[PDB]
Amino acid sequence: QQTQHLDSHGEPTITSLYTNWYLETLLRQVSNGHIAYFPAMKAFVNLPTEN
Amino acid sequence: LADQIFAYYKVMAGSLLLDKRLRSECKNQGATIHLPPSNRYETLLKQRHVQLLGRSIDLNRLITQRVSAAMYKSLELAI
Amino acid sequence: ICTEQCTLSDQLLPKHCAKTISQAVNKEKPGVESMRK
Repeated sequence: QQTQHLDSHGEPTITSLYTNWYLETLLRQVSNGHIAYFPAMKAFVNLPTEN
Repeated sequence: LADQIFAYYKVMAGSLLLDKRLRSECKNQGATIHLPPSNRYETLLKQRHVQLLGRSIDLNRLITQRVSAAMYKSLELAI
Repeated sequence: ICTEQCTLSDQLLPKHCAKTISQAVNKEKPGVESMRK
């Protein structure tokens, strides 16, 4: 039940929670300019900015 | 060349899977586990008709032989 | 019980070995809770 957008009881499962976070926080801040994709490390790494 | 190529990629593999929070903590106490410097081996691995004194040498084949021997040695050592 | 076991199982995470590595370079333990005296 936790692999679907909502559970059998119509409640947020962890798929929805994690998708929402990954789009509305991580990639948003990446587009802002505070994060960058290092293909070396196969990850996203905070850039050493003022923020 | 084969020796250092295998060493480079083994080190990168080991560094990729290391806990990130552990690296952060170690840096915060001045015990940094340094990253491996990047290096440009891709062009060499793609060579297949190196020319020397009228012979055509497939560098890729020889590097594969040495690296496969090294991988077998690593697995044997682990077990 | 699941809370207790989660606390026990998070003490094995790599993040708890910073002091040991720092000491080894520059210069409590799990399983002690299960020792029945």
